[PDB]
Amino acid sequence: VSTLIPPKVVSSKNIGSAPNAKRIANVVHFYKSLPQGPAPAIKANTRLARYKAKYFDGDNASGKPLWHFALGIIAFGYSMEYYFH
Amino acid sequence: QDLYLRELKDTKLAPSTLQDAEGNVKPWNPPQKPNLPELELQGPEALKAYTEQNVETAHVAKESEEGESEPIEEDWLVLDDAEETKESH
Repeated sequence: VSTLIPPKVVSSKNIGSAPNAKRIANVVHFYKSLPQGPAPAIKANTRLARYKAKYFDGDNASGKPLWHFALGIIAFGYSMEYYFH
Repeated sequence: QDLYLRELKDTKLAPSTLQDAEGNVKPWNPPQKPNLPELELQGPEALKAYTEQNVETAHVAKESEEGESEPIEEDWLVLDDAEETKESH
């Protein structure tokens, strides 16, 4: 009966659809992400932290300090042998 | 040529009482005047329609309007249904 008008009804359409929820998720997801590996805190020491940073990161990740811990029990219990028997 | 002349003078004259001088028509028993110039003077309008076709009806155009000049309760429903069609688009 007249010139009907759905070319411009986008302004209040852009809430209900599914990429709108993904869009408002990931524009929030992107800003607080640190850019290029920044603030990783690669240097730390608390009298036991260099042990962790040298041994217990994902780079080395070897169980040989447990060996040393086992050696520590060889340092401990055998000396407890010297304290008991 | 009295053949030619008298034939042509009777040929002119015996209908000359039918056309030149309005003396009806001596040999015809029905008259000639109340047929074509009186009865069927309305002939083509007895062959067509009188008082609408031949008077020709200079008729005013029946004025149609716009959509009743109400652009609120229908345009906002158009915009809501256009939200609906864009959810279908």
